[PDB]
Amino acid sequence: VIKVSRRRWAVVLVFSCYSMCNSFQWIQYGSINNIFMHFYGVSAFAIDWLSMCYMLTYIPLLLPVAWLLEKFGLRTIALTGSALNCLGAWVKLGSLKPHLFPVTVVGQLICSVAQVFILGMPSRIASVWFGANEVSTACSVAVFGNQLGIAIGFLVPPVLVPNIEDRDELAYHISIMFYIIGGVATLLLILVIIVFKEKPKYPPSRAQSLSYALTASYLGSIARLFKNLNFVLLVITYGLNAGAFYALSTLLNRMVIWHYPGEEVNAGRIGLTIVIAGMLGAVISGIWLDRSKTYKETTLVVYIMTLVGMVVYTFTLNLGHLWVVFITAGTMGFFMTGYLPLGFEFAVELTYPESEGISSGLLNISAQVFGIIFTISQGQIIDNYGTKPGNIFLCVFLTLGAALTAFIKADLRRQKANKET
Repeated sequence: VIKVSRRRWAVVLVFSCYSMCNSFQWIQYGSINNIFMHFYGVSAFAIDWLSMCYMLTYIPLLLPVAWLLEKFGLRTIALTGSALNCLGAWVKLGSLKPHLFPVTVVGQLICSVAQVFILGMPSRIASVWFGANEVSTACSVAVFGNQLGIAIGFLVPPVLVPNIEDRDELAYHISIMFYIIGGVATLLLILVIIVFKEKPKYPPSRAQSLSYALTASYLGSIARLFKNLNFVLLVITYGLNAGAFYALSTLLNRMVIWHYPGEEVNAGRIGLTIVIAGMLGAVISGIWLDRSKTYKETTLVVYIMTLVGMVVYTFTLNLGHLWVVFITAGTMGFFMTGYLPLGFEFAVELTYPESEGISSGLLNISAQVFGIIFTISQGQIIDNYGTKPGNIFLCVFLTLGAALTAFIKADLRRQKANKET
């Protein structure tokens, strides 16, 4: 028997909250980058890697973590993700001295492991908790919560910590931040103890009801996924999109400031505009897939509009009209961020009934791999040739992704599971 449970909204609310906190810790060093250089006495190279360290950790650690999902269940993953998120925050405030930078690094690495238990989960949490209609929008809300942390992590950190020169007074203001994040993370950890069950009393969908019945080697499931040509094409195309989005967000500050001397306040606002606009895009994408369930057609059109946004952004950025960048970065951030819940849910369609922890996990690895490759490669291109070739470099790889996306078949397998009734 299929019956939706009321707890599903608390589960996503709690998960999106501690994914919000984990995303806060990702960019809390980037927002205060100028000050953290002065406090710890390190180069900007080190502080940038406190955010980049999440990318290198996801790639190797996912396959063990994605293996823990079947063996120990979903609850252990969220508990480990929230507890390490809490532990990684309490290690931070052991480092309020200029000479205690390594404690910050190991504190961030603990949060870095905590992401692997978080970022690939939205597809898995939505499947096990939500019905056939809400399954697409629930994954969007979790991505919506994750993106909210980046938005909160852009405007809150510069408020709590002023740009003061005295270390002793500076350490106090940073300490309040670590208590707030540590306090929030510990409270969210306590919530995960209570409300976050392993699975509802009844299956939420006929797709999940069939998934449990048919559910053997972990390496066998990996082998099946890479035999699927459609999934392999989706992994590459999703990586080229989400990877370019990570390359866009990380490198946008240096591109905008290059054309507009000064204007760092607006440059931070443009970076916030993508995150805020992406919040609308993520939710709209989830609701649209709920009503229409046209995963293949939506993926192609949304991904093309991502290419169009890059084409417009590349050639209008040089124009010098700063108010244009808000719309183009906002429009582009609307579609790339709306692609993330769309990519995760399209992967589940192509790879049902294999676990959503691996399918959306391998999509994330591609995003991390291309996100790293595009970050350094576009960084050298911008330094050596300027930002205009840097954006065209992203445009070319988004063009190849556009062609490959057109070759993905509409092999929606979990839709067929619900149709049988």
